[PDB]
Order: sequence, then structure tokens, then C-alpha cells
Amino acid sequence: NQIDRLLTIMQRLWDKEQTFATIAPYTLEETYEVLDAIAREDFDDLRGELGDLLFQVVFYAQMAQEEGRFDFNDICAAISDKLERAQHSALDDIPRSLPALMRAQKIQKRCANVGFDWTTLGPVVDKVYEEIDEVMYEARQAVVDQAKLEEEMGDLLFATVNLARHLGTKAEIALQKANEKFERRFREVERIVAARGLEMTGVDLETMEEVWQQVARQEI
Amino acid sequence: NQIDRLLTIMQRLRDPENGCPWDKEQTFATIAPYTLEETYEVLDAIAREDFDDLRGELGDLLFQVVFYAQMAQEEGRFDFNDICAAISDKLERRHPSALDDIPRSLPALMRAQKIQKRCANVGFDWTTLGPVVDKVYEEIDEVMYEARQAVVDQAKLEEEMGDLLFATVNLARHLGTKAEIALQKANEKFERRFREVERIVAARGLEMTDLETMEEVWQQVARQE
Ligand SMILES: Nc1ncnc2c1ncn2[C@H]1O[C@H](COP(=O)(O)OP(=O)(O)OP(=O)(O)O)[C@@H](O)[C@H]1O
Ligand SMILES: [Mg+2]
Repeated sequence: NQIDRLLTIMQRLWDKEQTFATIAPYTLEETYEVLDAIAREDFDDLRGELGDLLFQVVFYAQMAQEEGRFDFNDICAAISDKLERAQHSALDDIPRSLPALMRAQKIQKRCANVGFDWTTLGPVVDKVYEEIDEVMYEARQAVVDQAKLEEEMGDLLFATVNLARHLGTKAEIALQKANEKFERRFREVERIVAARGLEMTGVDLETMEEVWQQVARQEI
Repeated sequence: NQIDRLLTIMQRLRDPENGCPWDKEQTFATIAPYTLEETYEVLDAIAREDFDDLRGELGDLLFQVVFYAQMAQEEGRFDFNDICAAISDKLERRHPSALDDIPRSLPALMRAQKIQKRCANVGFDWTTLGPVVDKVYEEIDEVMYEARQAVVDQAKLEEEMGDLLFATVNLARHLGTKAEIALQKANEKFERRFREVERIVAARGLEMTDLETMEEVWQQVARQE
């Protein structure tokens, strides 16, 4: 009955109102922990990780209520009532669920098959560039247009994947393995800190950067 | 308050008893996907802007949060309600190694930002935009090195392109956006767009009898929207 402390908590709470996006990618990573926990069978987590997941949805309950759209009990209206009871296209059956990079590469393959690709390397590359241009361009406006930045940050990732394809590599992996090499070195580095006894907030960035250097020229 | 009519049907549905085939046959390890799928529809709407779908949809999600809460409480771990009071207790009290415990599951984009926000909170990070960006550049160049040899070393090649990607998340963030999200959006805009060309190219009589046309209608759509 908490369920209510909780409604009466979402009415009432950065904080900020804000928005529905930025709201989104909080949900997303949240669902990701839920799933993480189930695979670890980690069950005490599971109880927080779903507080969390459930936290969001009270927002959407929230913000929705604030418009003609009718609020939380209503939410649990639809879903209730159900349980007692396009054209063409090369892009079909790409689950939405797929992660970003891989769903980008996947799309580009489709276009490729259907005859719609760059057909040499050069303008593939040309273009990562053109797009980095449009990104930095945006970024240094005296007043930034948040959207157009993000938009441009987009086009650049789709751009560079497209390069991953022409080189024949799979972008979602590559970067997986970059958090692998990265994750690796970095802990190498947390550890030779602690070997000194000093802390990791017991450093200056010079020391970090220079150990990190020690570290990577330690594979030859 | 319908919530209650909900918490139930769950009773009467995961019911020992009556029903059922098929809602009664679910572990956690298997609800898990439709939580993903739904989370994924739940943003489709708040990017499509679709307020009918979005009740209907949120509910199918609420519902998971409950589905777990039933099952949790069949093994007697906790009740939908304990779930409220975990958060209820843990919002309210805001009022009035740091790569441990970053998942794997998690997309490249999200986990490089995350890993990255992570070394940042122990200030391991770049201090100024300029040479974030530079290092992209630098890494691109690494890529083309790899990319041009008389004999390409495919392995090498992948790695250095790993890092191009990382670099570029290093930037997207720092430019204070979220890469995986920025990709999602771009992906959508594109997919929208081709789509159209495609419905343009069909309309287009028949052929039967390109490609620019192909590359042209594309740009002529670029403007159109
Ligand atoms: N096969 C292709 N041929 C031509 N262009 C392509 C191809 N694949 C991707 N592109 C890129 O070219 C298009 C134009 O790039 P751009 O970054 O200018 O986006 P835009 O919407 O046209 O303009 P802006 O980026 O300024 O909004 C994008 O849709 C992007 O996909
Ligand atoms: Mg662009």
C-alpha cells in the first residue's frame, strides 16, 4: 500500500520536470540491469532493480496524467481489460530490440543488397569526416541546439559503422572488444595505484596518464 | 486501485490451480525478453509521440514489473508491495574498482559511455574538448594504416576500429549527448527516409524498367522533410 506512498511521491518530487527523453535512456539501462540480475540470479538486486524499472513508469503515469491521457490507474486499466480478454520494404524484421551499432550495420547491409551502397572505400571515409564536421560545427554555436548536436552525433555513428562494414568488421563487436582492451588496462592501472598505497582519487591526472602509459608499452 | 484487479489476475493467472497455461509457465529467465522488447516499444512511442499506444504499452510493461513481483513472491522473496517500499524508501530519502558491476549484455555504445563515465568520477578523463576530438582523427588514421597494407592483418584492423568507435563515444559524451541514443535516432531517421524513397520508387510506375534516381530521390527526400 506503498503503491500509494509511491503515486503520492511522484506527484510531488532535477526535479526538474524533464521530459520523456531525457527519461528514455534511463529506462533503457534499467531494463538492462533487471536483465543482468536475473542472469546472475542475483535476487536481492532483483528487488531494487525493479523498484527502479517501476520507478520510471510512475513518471509516465505522472507526465501522462498531466495531459488528456488519463493517469496511472488508467495505465493499469488497458493491460487489465486485455488479460481477462504498410508498404514494401527491405528494412523488414530488424528487431527494434537490437543494439544500436548492430542495428545500424544490419540496415546498411539491407541497402547494400538492394543495390544502394557506396561502391568504393573513399567516400565511405570521406564521410566520417564530413560528419565530424557537422558535429563540431554544431557544438561551437554560441548557443548550441541540443537536438541538432545529437542529431549530428547520430549521423556520425551511422557514418562510421558504415565504415566498419566496408572494412569488413562488425561494429558492435569491435567496440565490445574496445571496452575489453579498455576495461583491461584501466584495472591494470587501478592496481598499480593501490600497490603504491596511494588512492585513485589520490591522483593527479598526470600520474594516471603516465602509469597508463607504463601499462600499454608493457606488451613488448 | 485497478492495480489491485491487476495484482490479482496474477493470482488467478499464475494460480496453482486456475489458470493456466501459458502465463503460469514462465520463469524470470523468460519473461526477460519481453521486458527488453517492451522497454523497446516504450521508447518507440515517446519518440513516435503516440498516447493511445503509450498507455496500452506502459501497461504491458507495468505488468512485467508485476509478473516478476508475483514469481518473486511465489519463491517468497518479496511482494509487489515490498517493491514499492524498496523505492518508496529510497527515493524518499533524497527529500526534501569502478569498473565493477557494469553488466555485459549492455550495448557497446552504452557500456563505453558507462565505463567512461566511470573512470571520469575518479577524474580519469580528458580535461578539454580539443583533444578528445583530436584522438578520433588519430584513430581513423590508425584504421587507414591497418586498412592499406599489401597484406591486411584483419585482427589488427578490427582492434583499431574498436577504438575508433570508442573514441567516438568519448566525444559524443563530452559533447554531453548519449551515444547509443544518438545512434538509435539516426537509425530511425534513416530508416524513415529510405522507406520513403522506396515507396517513391514503387509508385514510380513499375520497372521492370537508377541509381540516381537511387541517390537522387534520396536527397530529394532530404529536403521534402
Ligand atoms: N548509400 C548512401 N549514399 C549516399 N549517402 C548516404 C548513403 N548512406 C548514408 N548516407 C548519408 O547521406 C545522407 C546525408 O547525410 P547528412 O549527414 O547530410 O544528413 P542529411 O539529413 O542529408 O543532412 P544533415 O546531416 O545536415 O541533417 C544521410 O542520410 C546519410 O545516410
Ligand atoms: Mg549529418
